[PDB]
Amino acid sequence: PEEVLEHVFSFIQLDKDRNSVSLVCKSWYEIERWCRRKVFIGNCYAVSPATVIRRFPKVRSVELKGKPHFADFNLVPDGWGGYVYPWIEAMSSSYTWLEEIRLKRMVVTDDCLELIAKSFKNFKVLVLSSCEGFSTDGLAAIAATCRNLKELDLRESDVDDVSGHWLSHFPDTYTSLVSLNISCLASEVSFSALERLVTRCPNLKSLKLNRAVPLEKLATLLQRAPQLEELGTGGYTAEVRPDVYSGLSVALSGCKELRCLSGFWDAVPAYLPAVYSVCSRLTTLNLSYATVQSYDLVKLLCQCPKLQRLWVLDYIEDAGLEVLASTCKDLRELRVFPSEPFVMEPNVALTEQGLVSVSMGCPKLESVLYFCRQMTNAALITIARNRPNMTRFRLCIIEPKAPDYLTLEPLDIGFGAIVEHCKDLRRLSLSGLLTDKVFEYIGTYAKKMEMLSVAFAGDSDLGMHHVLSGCDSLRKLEIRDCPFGDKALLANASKLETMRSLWMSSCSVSFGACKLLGQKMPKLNVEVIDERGAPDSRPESCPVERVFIYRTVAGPRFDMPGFVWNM
Amino acid sequence: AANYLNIKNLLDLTCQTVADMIKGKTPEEIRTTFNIKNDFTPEEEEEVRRENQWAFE
Ligand SMILES: O=P(O)(O)O[C@H]1[C@H](OP(=O)(O)O)[C@@H](OP(=O)(O)O)[C@H](OP(=O)(O)O)[C@@H](OP(=O)(O)O)[C@H]1OP(=O)(O)O
Ligand SMILES: CC(C)(C)OC(=O)NCCCCCC[C@H](C(=O)O)c1c[nH]c2ccccc12
Repeated sequence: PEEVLEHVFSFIQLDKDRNSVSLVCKSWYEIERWCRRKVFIGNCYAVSPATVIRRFPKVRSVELKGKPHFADFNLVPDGWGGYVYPWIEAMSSSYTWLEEIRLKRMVVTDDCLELIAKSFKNFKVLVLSSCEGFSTDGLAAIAATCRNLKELDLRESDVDDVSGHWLSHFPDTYTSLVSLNISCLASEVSFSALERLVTRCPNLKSLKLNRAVPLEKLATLLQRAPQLEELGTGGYTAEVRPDVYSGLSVALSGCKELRCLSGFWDAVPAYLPAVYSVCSRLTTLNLSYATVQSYDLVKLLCQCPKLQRLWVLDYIEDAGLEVLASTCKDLRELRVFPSEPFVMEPNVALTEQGLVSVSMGCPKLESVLYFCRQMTNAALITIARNRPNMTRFRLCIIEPKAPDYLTLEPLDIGFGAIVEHCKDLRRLSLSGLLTDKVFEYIGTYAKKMEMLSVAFAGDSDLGMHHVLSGCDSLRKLEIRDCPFGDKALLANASKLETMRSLWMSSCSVSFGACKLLGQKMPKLNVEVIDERGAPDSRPESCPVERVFIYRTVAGPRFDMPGFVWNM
Repeated sequence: AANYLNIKNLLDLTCQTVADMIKGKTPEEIRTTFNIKNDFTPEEEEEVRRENQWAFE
């Protein structure tokens, strides 16, 4: 074959498969780099713009992630890195046809946004997921210039709030909006501009609003957008009035294609039942910001038989979840957030009986994130016995080093059962009183695990050592405040090359061991992020504040700030 | 199926299922079940894999 291959290859879109075909023959390597539409870059520092731009020169879509995950826990101080500019500037003159840029935890600035705008004529998709460092001015520029923008998705970013003016720069000739997620903006956009905008966008399919858009106005935008597949409300409070409740209700039943609901800030129980015609076609629901008691959630959930995803505060409760269990036979992912964590005081009656219920009740539960204050190995044993198909399990017990509250034992057989019975468990996040014994379970059993997160657990480096030793599929390992150090870390030095990153903060990894590892391992960047001043100003054997290791073909980076050392 | 003559829909029919031959198979599984011969000195066939898995995956 030949130009046939071009056509055969267009059918292949997974990175794994693309990489696979690139390695099958020199000819394939070549046809492939030429006709590859998207690149996934999980770690911006693992390779460089020019290397990417020069393999893969016909790229239409680019995805990039910066800071490690524990940057959400405030464990990576400001300035660390993540600058996206070099990428924009590199692609800025190579990537003429560029359509999408999805960035996760990056630094992004107004001149980045300008440059994106000025250089990509066909530009369509911008998702900035937990980025920072731009302002509504940057948004202005994108609005004013990108004439084919289809998605402007700002999930979870710190924007500089200069002002809502930015939304009016979309010209009147602009119609192509497909997705707009401005939930993180505090700045109040102009309601006229916005409404006028929703109306001339016939393809608008997902609209997610900021708080500043009061519940009273919801109805009006919805009558303008009756094709919405997903909606995130704005403020969801008001004087209780039936003109108001009624306009809402009608507006909502107007959207026969809604599947996704969220927002619900300051929600007034009185005004939830409007959402009910919607309820029964509904796949995702997110009630995270709704601080609304159990019975209210339960009235809402009762009529969502089709529900596949639910994020909810913990205000739902055990009784809550016993309901969900009989109700949503199709639930796939459940996330219970905590309602007030810095109080040690059960303010709700959410225990482990919840999770246990859900898991007998929903044959398709495969993803869980759950904050309770108490737990037992009897629960985890049951949970694991009931959901062999579990693929993501994060548990997060609010008291740390809290043990099974009936036996006082720590939770090792607990999580042992999970790792032993969910042979696809691909992500696992731990807590409770835990000894090196759990890691032995993990390393013996967790063979597909890819991501593991650990805090206040383990006894000695033996723990970390069964993990790098045992876990074949490990990609991300991240750890804080455990008694883990030099030994496991150098004993398993080359595992680090089969892994995307290892992050360790407040552990006991000495500066001496960091140093050695950099030299044993030219190709890892081993980074000591420590804020007390140079590490060599302290004895080699003092634990660094944080060290973050990761493979790279780019070697060491150029934008370290002052409190980061490469080795 | 070749073609010459350009029956655009049917290209789509074969390609989509040849492509279906390939997805989720190693560069060997492909190269075997296909009889391409590996023309990579293992120095290049290893700089390439390190790029693939470290940077693009
Ligand atoms: O594939 P990764 O590079 O490991 O990215 C993962 C992955 O995101 P994607 O699978 O969508 O690419 C997780 O997805 P799941 O584990 O849930 O399947 C996502 O988890 P969320 O569901 O919370 O989005 C997680 O996000 P996070 O790490 O913030 O929890 C994120 O991890 P990265 O930070 O490494 O991207
Ligand atoms: C801590 C502050 C600054 C408030 O940051 C946040 O607001 N963070 C949002 C909390 C996200 C919840 C993620 C749970 C996180 C996880 O990986 O799912 C987790 C659960 N158990 C753990 C044990 C050790 C390490 C990590 C975990």
